Amino acid sequence: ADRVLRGSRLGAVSYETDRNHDLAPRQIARYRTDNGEEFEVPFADDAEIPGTWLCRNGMEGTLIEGDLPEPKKVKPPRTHWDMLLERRSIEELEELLKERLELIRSR
Amino acid sequence: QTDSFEWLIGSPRWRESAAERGDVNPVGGLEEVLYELSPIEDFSGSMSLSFSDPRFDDVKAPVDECKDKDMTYAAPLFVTAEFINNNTGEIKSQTVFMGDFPMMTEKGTFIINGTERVVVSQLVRSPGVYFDETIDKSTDKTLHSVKVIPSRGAWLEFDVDKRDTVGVRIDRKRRQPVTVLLKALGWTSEQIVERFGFSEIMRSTLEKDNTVGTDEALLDIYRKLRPGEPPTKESAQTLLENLFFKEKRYDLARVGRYKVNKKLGLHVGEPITSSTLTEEDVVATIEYLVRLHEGQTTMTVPGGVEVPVETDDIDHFGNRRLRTVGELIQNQIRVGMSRMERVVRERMTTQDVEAITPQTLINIRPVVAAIKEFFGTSQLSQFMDQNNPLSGL
Amino acid sequence: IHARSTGPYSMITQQPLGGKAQFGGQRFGEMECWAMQAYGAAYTLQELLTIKSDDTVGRVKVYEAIVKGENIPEPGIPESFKVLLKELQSLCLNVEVL
Amino acid sequence: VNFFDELRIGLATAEDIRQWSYGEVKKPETINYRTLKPEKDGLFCEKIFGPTRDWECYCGKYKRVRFKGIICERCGVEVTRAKVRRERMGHIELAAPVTHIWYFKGVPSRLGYLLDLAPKDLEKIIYFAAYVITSVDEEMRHNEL
Amino acid sequence: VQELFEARVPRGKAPIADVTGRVRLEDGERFYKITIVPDDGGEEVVYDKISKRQRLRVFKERVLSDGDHVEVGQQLMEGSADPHEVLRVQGPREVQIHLVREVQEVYRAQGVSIHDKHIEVIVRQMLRRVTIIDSGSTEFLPGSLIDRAEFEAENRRVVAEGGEPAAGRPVLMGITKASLATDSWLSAASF
Amino acid sequence: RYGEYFTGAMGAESIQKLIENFDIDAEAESLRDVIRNGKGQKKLRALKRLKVVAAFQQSGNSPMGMVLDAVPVIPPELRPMVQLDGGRFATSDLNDLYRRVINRNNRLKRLIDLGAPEIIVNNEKRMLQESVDALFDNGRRGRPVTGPGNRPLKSLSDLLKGKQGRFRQNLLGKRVDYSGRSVIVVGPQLKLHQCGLPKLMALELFKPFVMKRLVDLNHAQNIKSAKRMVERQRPQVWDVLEEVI
Amino acid sequence: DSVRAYLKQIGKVALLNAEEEVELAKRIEAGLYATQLMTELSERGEKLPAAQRRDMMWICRDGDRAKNHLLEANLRLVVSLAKRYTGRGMAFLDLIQEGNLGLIRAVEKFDYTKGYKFSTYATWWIRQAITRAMADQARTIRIPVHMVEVINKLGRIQRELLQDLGREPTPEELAKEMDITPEKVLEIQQYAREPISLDQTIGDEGDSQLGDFIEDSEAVVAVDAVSFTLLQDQLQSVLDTLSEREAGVVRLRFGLTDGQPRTLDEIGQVYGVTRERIRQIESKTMSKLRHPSRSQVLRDYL
Ligand SMILES: [Zn+2]
Repeated sequence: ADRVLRGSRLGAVSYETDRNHDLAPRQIARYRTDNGEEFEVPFADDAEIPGTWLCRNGMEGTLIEGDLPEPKKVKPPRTHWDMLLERRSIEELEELLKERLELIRSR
Repeated sequence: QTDSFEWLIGSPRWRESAAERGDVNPVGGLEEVLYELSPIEDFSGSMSLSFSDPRFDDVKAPVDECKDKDMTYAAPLFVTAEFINNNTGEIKSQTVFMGDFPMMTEKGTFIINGTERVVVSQLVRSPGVYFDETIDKSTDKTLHSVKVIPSRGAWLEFDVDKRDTVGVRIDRKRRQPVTVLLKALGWTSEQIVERFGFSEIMRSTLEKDNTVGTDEALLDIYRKLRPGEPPTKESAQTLLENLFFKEKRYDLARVGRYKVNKKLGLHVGEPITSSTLTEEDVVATIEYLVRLHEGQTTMTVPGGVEVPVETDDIDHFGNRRLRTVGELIQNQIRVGMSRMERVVRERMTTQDVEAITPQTLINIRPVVAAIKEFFGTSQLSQFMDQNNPLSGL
Repeated sequence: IHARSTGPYSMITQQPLGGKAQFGGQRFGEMECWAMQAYGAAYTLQELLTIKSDDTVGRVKVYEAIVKGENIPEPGIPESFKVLLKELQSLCLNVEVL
Repeated sequence: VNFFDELRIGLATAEDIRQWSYGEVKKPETINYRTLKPEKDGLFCEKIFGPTRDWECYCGKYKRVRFKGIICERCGVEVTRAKVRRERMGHIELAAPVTHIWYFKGVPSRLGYLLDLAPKDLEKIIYFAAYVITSVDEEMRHNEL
Repeated sequence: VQELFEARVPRGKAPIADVTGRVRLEDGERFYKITIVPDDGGEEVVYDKISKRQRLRVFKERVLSDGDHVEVGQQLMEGSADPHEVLRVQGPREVQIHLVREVQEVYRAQGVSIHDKHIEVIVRQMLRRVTIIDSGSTEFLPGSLIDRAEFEAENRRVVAEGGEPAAGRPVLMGITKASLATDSWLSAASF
Repeated sequence: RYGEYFTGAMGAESIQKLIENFDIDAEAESLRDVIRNGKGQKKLRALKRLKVVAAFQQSGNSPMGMVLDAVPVIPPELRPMVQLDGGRFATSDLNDLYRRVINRNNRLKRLIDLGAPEIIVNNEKRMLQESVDALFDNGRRGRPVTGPGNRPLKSLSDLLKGKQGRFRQNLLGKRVDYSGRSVIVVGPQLKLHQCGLPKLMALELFKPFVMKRLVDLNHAQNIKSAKRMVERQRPQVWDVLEEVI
Repeated sequence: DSVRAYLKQIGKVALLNAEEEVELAKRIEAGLYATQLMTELSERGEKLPAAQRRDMMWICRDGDRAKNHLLEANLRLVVSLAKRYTGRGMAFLDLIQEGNLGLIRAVEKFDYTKGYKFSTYATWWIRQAITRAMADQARTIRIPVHMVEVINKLGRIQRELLQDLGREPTPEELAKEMDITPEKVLEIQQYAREPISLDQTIGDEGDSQLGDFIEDSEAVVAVDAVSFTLLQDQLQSVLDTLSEREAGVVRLRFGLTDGQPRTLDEIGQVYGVTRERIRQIESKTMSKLRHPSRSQVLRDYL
């Protein structure tokens, strides 16, 4: 299919001029990960400072400060114990473990 | 080019034309794939399918229209097939529209999507027997080989060692001896002396043959085949006769048949046509080989014409033929049915018995896919250079 | 006949692209460069393989300098060269310049 | 710089590679099928590789040159050029150690010298066919033998 | 010429003399039979098998024969000369002039005038490195090829330390073979 | 029984235990003692080993990098993805290979947390290792990874080695602009320092320069009247052209 | 090829039947209730003696032994079910792994008082893992699974109906029969295709690639770029020749010195004036801009 054919990138092309002055001012927080790090992350000077943030490591961490908002909202996994307790009862496992624990109790 | 086309169709002009110049029983080019292809047989042996009567309908548009409206210059194709039950016999005969079929002009041309394109003739070496003699540079002596090639199969070479004796590896499996081919072929060691003892270098093969017993060495032949498999009575003779006496996968050329007769001085006054390999030709080229490497000039054969002994040429025209376009398109229809029928026999089982018409078994689609597949993307199909009538010629 | 001052380029590389409806581009070889070494006219070579081949950000500079008729700017780093360095950095290589 | 003295090559240590990159992805995705925009944590991840559109965050809240060097923390993308996406290297941390191939299958195997081992025996190690003793104390075996 | 720059074994093999003296010339089993007697003398040098198609060499006074006085390194038959053995016998300075006359003859046969110093430039890279016959005292692996100026710079620091008898011969090697031994490593990557 | 005493494992983490619990020096001077004593296939093995043990012995490196616990990723524009007209997408081959990597890392990564029999574990780690191997170089270990059409893919070394190599990327040479070609005839009235020039091609070449000069005297307003006026080939360009050549 | 070492690996396993894993389920469930018995034992304290420690620790190891024995017994089930869905989409070892995970979930959700074959139980989870994994990791562009529903149904009606007509169907016919618009099925036919690779040869000799031929319409043209800056320069040279007020009204209005279009009251807010005062000076400025001496140098700049 050797013919003069055009395709496409995605994104934007701009012919804006260059300069190194009159930019918006900033603010610097230094978030702290679990593995003892300080990451100078520049933020725009008019902004909010959130609690959790994925960092340059590729992990999340806490702030420079010691707010400690919440170690919560996570859920336990659906374990095999729950999948047992759906189709089997507590009496089933108590008497069944009286059977098996009898069987090792009589060896 | 005009008489090359002419033939897959098989014109009445072709019929008389290739009927007055000898040509006793002319058969069609499509027919040449039919009678080797039909009849179609299942593995159970309980039903059967047959083909007959290749013919053609009329054109659908003239050349000015086709070149104008950028189509193919084609015409329909009918072949009357028949399903035949083997248990009771059935007459399901049904002329099935096999598909469209491209057509050649009286200009000798073809029109694909309006484009005028040309089929190039492709020179290939003819299959057959190729004798050769080489001289080594260690001890400077004379070894005598032959390479015998079929069409669409494996190869076999009858060589001569730098020492004693021979080189008889088939499909390149290290070496064989000549006698185990003959004794395991079902022949006595006595007739090795009687027919092939004059011819005394092979007496050393009968000395160092190192195995007495027909199947006792033929098990070692199957050990030369795989290696490492317990042989049965299948792999003794029948597997070997699936490589040289079953004409379903090992099929040398019709001309290569004629070339074997023509070289070997066979029964040549014969109207025969086959692709089967006798072993009598094999022992014939054995004895021609040893009469070559004993030093001679001439040779006759019991039951056939005498032959002047000589080496072969490589680039001689009698060794290098031409596949014409009808042979090219013949190969493309051959592979098109090779890809077409290979699910049809598969669906001879899994389709419902008594509920199948020949229409339900034929897929005409991969055939025309093979045709339009062929005219595209081939370096044998090129544009017509139309800038000089000389150039187009 | 072929001729070009400025036209289309590739998307893989920054090289000029040449076909029928393209202006064509002129493929500059190897022994050519050997003879350029044989003169030793190295500023010509630095003109050739950089601002004419692969560095995008120079082309606007030298073209605009020609527009204003200002000085020829110095040829910056061939960025196509640095692409190789990133390929080496992809494969467990502490490569470094000093 | 354009004042180069040498160009020296070594093995890149693990800490320097994770000092090189700007993040680690975790999804096998390129873009969306419809809006054709890059997804999170996949290929072309704007959050660690940069703006595909010029000075435009994915939040779309800032567009201008005066907003540069700053981070839309809604989009998580620093505002800059798009051409620097031909420069930013990524990484993937592993769940287990992984040997490099060019020391093993290269001839001669510098691994095979490096601990004085056979190549064929090392092959069944790294393709997990058998165990090997890597460290054993000699005190307790010695006196308690 | 292409083989004469990579300097492999020429097919026109004819040995040269090894010592001054006289010759004992005989025939052999389809070849010839050659024996050199030394001039001092000592061990007589015998050459066995050179094919009779490869016939005698002409010297000046008219034709090589038996009982003839033998020079240092005079070639015995027609054909071609081995570089390595005349390197082993007469010295590098000669082998220079030899290769000059050989290539120069080839351009003279078509009559194309090429100045000698370019050939000399190509010569200079061919004898840069020496081998390690004996390790001596300092890390020199035998079977390796090492730059001469580095070898003499390493033997320049011959402050006592135990003596360093690292032995080696001047080594000719083919220009591809020589070209492999670089330091730049990306020209080496360019193969 | 006796599992309290030894340590045994399989694969690369045990290999890392070998590397960490290894010293250069006593091995090195041990091979010095061998090359003092041994000879033949007792010193030559210590020779071939002593070169590379000497190599780690010289530089301030470590054999830590020979195993890996983090795999880098090349920038995306070296594996760029292009859509043609009509919604025709094209990209590099490496990307789905990386996808095999990330799917095996997340797959193992989730599978460990449950716990498993070890038959699963060496299977998944083995698939991981071969994914790394096919990432670096296809076809080195066993069967090459092929995709559609049963044709092999392009690995990292494929970008480096071969007919796309450093000659074939850099030193192959390439095409540049401000150039052209045509057929030639004789100019027998010229001089040596002189040459002739076809003028349509000449004006086609010298476009930005004449576009500069024609605006300088007031024949034009801007670049746009300049370039458009060139594309019209108006007759006012020619006397400018002898000045600019 | 790890199929040799992996069939070689699983070939050491003995096959099992129903009544065994009936008891082995009691061993495993005894393991889990010994496990939660151990955790509640850690809750209340009051640790049982050594025999009543080794019995629950023993049966916790026992449920792992019979559990892993069952998993070993059904790796052969993973192979035997998975071994025909090849030739498309994904490598076979991946199918092994996801069949293993679906078999893990089926082990987690199996009951023996229901009285069935264990494989016939697990078959929904195994094939469901096939649909999930092949739904996920088989395409360069990930398509949601509800569209994959009509990919399967569309290839079914398209292939079988393609046999029904005996030839290639038309999109309006599929729009008729699958009860949609032709633009719908045309969009699906656009979505169904695999992306073309980049690195294959162009059909012939043999050295070049495909990447030499890619035309960018988003390319960096030079002449407009230089044109843009000098255009801005002409904006400066022309726009600074008007009055002091109108410069600030147009610049602060149109987003020129800052880059943002503003409301009416925003630039009148800094001046302390009305919206109508801004609109009459700005509109009269628009009358000043159509004075043609300025427009003559700016007409070609369109
Ligand atoms: Zn944003």
